[PDB]
Amino acid sequence: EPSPPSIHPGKSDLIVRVGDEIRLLCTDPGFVKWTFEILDETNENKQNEWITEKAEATNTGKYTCTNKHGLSNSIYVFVRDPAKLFLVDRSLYGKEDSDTLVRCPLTDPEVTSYSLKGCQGKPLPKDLRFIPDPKAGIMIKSVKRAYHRLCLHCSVDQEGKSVLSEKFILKVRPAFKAVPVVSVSKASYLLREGEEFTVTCTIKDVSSSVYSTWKRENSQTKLQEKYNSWHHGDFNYERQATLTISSARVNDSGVFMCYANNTFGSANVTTTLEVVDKGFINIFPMINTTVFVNDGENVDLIVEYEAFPKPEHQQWIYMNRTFTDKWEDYPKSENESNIRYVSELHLTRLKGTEGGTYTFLVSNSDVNAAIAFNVYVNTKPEILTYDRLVNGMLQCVAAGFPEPTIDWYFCPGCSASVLPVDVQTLNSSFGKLVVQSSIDSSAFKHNGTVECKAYNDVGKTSAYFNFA
Amino acid sequence: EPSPPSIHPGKSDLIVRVGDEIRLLCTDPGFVKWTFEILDETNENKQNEWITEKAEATNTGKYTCTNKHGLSNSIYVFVRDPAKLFLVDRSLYGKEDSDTLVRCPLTDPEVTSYSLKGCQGKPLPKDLRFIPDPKAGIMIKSVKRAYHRLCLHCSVDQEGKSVLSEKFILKVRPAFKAVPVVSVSKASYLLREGEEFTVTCTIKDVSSSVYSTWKRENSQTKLQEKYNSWHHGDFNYERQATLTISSARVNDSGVFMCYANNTFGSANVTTTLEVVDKGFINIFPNTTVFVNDGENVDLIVEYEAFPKPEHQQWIYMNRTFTDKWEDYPKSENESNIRYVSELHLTRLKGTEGGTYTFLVSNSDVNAAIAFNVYVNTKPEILTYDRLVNGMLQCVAAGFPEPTIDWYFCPGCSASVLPVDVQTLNSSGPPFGKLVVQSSIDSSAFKHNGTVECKAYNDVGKTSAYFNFA
Amino acid sequence: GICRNRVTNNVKDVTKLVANLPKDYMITLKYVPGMDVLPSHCWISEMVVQLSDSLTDLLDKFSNISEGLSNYSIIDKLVNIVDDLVECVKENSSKSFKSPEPRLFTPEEFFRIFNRSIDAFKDFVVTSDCVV
Amino acid sequence: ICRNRVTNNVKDVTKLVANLPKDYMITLKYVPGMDVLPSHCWISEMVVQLSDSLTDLLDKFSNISEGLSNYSIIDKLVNIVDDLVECVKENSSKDLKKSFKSPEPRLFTPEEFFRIFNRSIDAFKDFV
Ligand SMILES: *[C@@H]1O[C@H](CO)[C@@H](O)[C@H](O)[C@H]1NC(C)=O
Ligand SMILES: *[C@@H]1O[C@H](CO)[C@@H](O)[C@H](O)[C@H]1NC(C)=O
Ligand SMILES: *[C@@H]1O[C@H](CO)[C@@H](O)[C@H](O)[C@H]1NC(C)=O
Ligand SMILES: *[C@@H]1O[C@H](CO)[C@@H](O)[C@H](O)[C@H]1NC(C)=O
Ligand SMILES: *[C@@H]1O[C@H](CO)[C@@H](O)[C@H](O)[C@H]1NC(C)=O
Ligand SMILES: *[C@@H]1O[C@H](CO)[C@@H](O)[C@H](O)[C@H]1NC(C)=O
Repeated sequence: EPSPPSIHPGKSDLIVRVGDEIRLLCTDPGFVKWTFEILDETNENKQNEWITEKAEATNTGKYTCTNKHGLSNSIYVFVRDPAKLFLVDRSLYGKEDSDTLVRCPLTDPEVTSYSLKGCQGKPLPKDLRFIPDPKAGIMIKSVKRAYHRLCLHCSVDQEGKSVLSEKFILKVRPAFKAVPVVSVSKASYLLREGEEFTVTCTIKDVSSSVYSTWKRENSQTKLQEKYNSWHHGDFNYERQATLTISSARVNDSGVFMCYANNTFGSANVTTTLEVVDKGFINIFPMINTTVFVNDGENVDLIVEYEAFPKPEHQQWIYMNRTFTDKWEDYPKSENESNIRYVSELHLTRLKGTEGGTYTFLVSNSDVNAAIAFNVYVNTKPEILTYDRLVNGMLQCVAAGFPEPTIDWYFCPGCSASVLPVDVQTLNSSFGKLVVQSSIDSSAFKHNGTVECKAYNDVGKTSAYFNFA
Repeated sequence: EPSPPSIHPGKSDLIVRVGDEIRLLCTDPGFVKWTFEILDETNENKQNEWITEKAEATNTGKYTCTNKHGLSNSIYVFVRDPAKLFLVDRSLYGKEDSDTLVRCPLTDPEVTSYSLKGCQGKPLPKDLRFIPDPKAGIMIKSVKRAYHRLCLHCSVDQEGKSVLSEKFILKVRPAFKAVPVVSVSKASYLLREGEEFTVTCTIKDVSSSVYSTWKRENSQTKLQEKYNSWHHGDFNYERQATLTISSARVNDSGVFMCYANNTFGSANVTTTLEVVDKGFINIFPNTTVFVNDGENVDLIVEYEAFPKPEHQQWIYMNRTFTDKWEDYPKSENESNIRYVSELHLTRLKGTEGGTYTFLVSNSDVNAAIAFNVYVNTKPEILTYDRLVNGMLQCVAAGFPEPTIDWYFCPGCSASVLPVDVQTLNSSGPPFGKLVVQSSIDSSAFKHNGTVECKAYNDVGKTSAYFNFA
Repeated sequence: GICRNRVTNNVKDVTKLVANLPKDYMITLKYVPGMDVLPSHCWISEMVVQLSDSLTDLLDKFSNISEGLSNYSIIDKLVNIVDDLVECVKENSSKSFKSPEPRLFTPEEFFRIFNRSIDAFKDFVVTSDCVV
Repeated sequence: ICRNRVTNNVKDVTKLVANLPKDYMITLKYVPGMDVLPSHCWISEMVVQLSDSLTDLLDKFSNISEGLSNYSIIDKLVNIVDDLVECVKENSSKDLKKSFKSPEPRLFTPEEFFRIFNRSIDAFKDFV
């Protein structure tokens, strides 16, 4: 049957006074090698007899003998030197929540209090609990972020007096306990073909170690990204991968997404791009571009429109000729992504002959557009001329807009009315329409006054005649 | 007769090997004392025979023997130590344009080249010129600003090989060659009694040694000023003395002046402060305007207001109406106390006539100024009837007074005049149109024509026609 | 090309920190022999851990300054880096640990090395040329 | 007297001190018992000494463009003590050599050293 090796001294722990010999001897038919090892150091030896003539606290370790079948045994040697009562690896890192070893194994196992101490007078945090072991170190348990940069001391009391080890200053590696916060410089871009496209994402997280990436919506290809990163103190980090497209082509449009990904979660942030081959200006008015007013009335015309790039020479022109400066122009959203504008035109108290066709024009680096309004002002008829036609009647002509109505009264005048009418043709074919209507004079009554009434939705006017 | 002591060794300069003795013998009846002195040390002694057993290069000096009559003789002793071939006062300041000693006197006089060397490779400025003296040091001449912070070495050549002294670092003291540059925060102040008057003057000059003072115009009294200062590099200094009167009283008015006095010039800077017991508002506008049916007109007033003008507005017939009026300061200055407001009346309506008023106010006084806008109109033939027995009447209303002239000849018609009862009745109400009623008798020695009533006004004309037979 | 992302660019503030260090202040490093020669993987690990010790102590020799850039901050962030490297390396590359003898360096030479070490990355992989 | 000579570029001492390694020993020729009293048996010596000290200390740093370099901070502490070692050798102007034998050089941690530098600046504001 296969059995592990046998070593002499057959003790399980051996103690040597510094300056002494260490003779370890492995007796086994299948001897293969001696393997000493302390902190990181590690030696081998092909010799049943291991001997170190003059010891040193740096020999305190574990000497192990292994059989040819892979079996093994091993005694721990302690080499007591009053000077060195500790051996250390002042290196010391640990994860969040995970335990961690303060690398300070003892040289003399027979000591009163192996304990972790407050560095330089102060006291170790109340929260921190630990469990020593002369063959390793003290084992700080469950290292919390708040122990970061903490400096400890390995302590031990020899002869009533307690001694310290060199200083250890644990560095704590965070453990992701929440998803990477991620944002983006701009929300949605829009550029004329050829311009450059550039955007920068901002990944923030407890550790540089995050994973960030600029992918193109629905695609796993790789995008050329350039980035800068910082550290704003403990357990804080920020990265800025900025993506850029020098001279974007139309087909480059679409959505992009920034993705951050740690051992706990993911974070997306997109930014949609819209490249165009040429700029545009589209217009949307208020209502029908056919306005109706009344002498002395006010009215504002207002149009809205998209425009890219930003609009330039805007202006209102009455009958192909500029006039006022009483018109407002202004962006509709003030957003930093607004492409929609609106321009109002204030016509205050038109004069009737002030009617006509008002146009609005605006333009950009590319296209030029315009829209026009036909403002028809209304007026109260006017008795342009009331004469006395030849054999037969009277004629009365009035002018107004729209079509004036002509009704005739008769009774003597405070007077009564009597209807009648014959030849009425409204000649004219701009604006103001004129009408001509007359009525025969043969009523079989006399000694009175006839009146001409010209009606219009806006108002009325009249003149008086005589008969006999 | 009185005669100087007699020191032996008779030599004028003695040289001693370090570690040896220095025996000096003064022989004069009236020996008072022995006077040794090197860089700044200086030891006196009351013994005819001066002796030091073990000499050191810090003995190199000038041993002076003084008589009881105020006379004296002395020899210079160099104590050569191959270790120190220099004694030094590594202190070294110097005024501008002045000369300055680089305190590095020699230990062994017999040396090849005593010279002032650049420091750290760098070569001394081609400008600088010096003149060494083994009993002092090297004399930098006419030390200029550019030599500031400059570091030198005292060099000397012994045994073909050249040795260097510790390093001197000449710090140059400017010589005022121009007047101070003084400026003040705000030119002129103005505040309501009770507030705080604080202003701050800024002196900038080659040195902190300038003299800057806050003196109340025509008064050598001492004012309370708090000051701060800075150094912006070399030969650059800034001091800011700030003057402040917590709760200014009216008599604390007047001018204030900041003064810069330096070994070369002066600098004036004044800041006039005007304290008042209470705010105020003044207005300066014809206050009666004329227009025409359809015409536009802008009304504009200007005013001074302190504190700043609060509620401002335009009211017509004791009521609010439009918002078509601009308000704005006249200078944008940071001292402007004058403002101006316009009111825009576009295309009046005639019935729009009235007394437009403007009101503005501050934390203190209230005020306003009124305008009377009389709008004109073309006469209207309100009523052209036919009187009872004999004539025709015709009334027309307009503004101002509608002139009523009469035509007669048949109608293309001629004109004939005559005027009867013409009386304009309307005193009653406010800013309205005046109506006129004029008629004329009808006793004509001709018939079969048409008469016309004409109402004239500087704006226009209207008329109505009558009949006869 | 691995771990190159772990080196934040606070590395840029080394020149200032150096200017703010007394030209005569001797710093201690356990200089891993011949590194300055070659290659770039025979030492990187060790030197990275060391620079941390070095940096870490040098860091205690200063106090924090509110307004402005303290050498404290600068060092602090340098330390954050050399640690993350110490990690990514002993987590990616995943030896008989015999430490180099301590040596003194002006802040320039010292940080000269520091810099060279951060460059050992940007082109880091996952021992025969370690010769002479 | 001279108190006006001392500019406030002094406030920036707490910083400069914060930027010097707590173990970088500054050399100063401490004038004996100045820390006890009086305040005029030493003012002149210390004032000159300080300059020298500060002056060398200044050589150990390089100039930084963006920010406050210890260099600048020091360079300006220097400009000052120099001006004192001026107003005094011109206001006291009673330097009939009788008090010499330059103090012995001593070592101080930047904090101790600047503590002294500070007390020395205080010595004015109430000078003869
Ligand atoms: C855009 O079109 C160009 C035309 O050749 C092509 O080379 C490029 O790959 C296209 N980009 C994408 C991803 O559609
Ligand atoms: C982006 O999409 C989801 C939407 O359900 C979002 O909640 C998540 O943060 C991101 N996930 C991806 C697509 O990686
Ligand atoms: C007004 O201008 C347009 C050009 O946009 C032109 O077609 C039209 O004939 C012009 N109208 C008149 C009467 O000038
Ligand atoms: C400053 O003003 C003049 C200019 O040098 C000088 O006469 C005066 O003495 C100075 N101030 C005083 C009153 O000492
Ligand atoms: C100082 O006051 C005098 C009074 O005569 C004046 O002429 C001079 O310009 C002032 N100096 C200035 C302006 O700095
Ligand atoms: C109110 O208006 C009337 C006339 O419109 C004016 O006479 C009066 O003075 C105003 N109120 C006062 C008393 O200020």
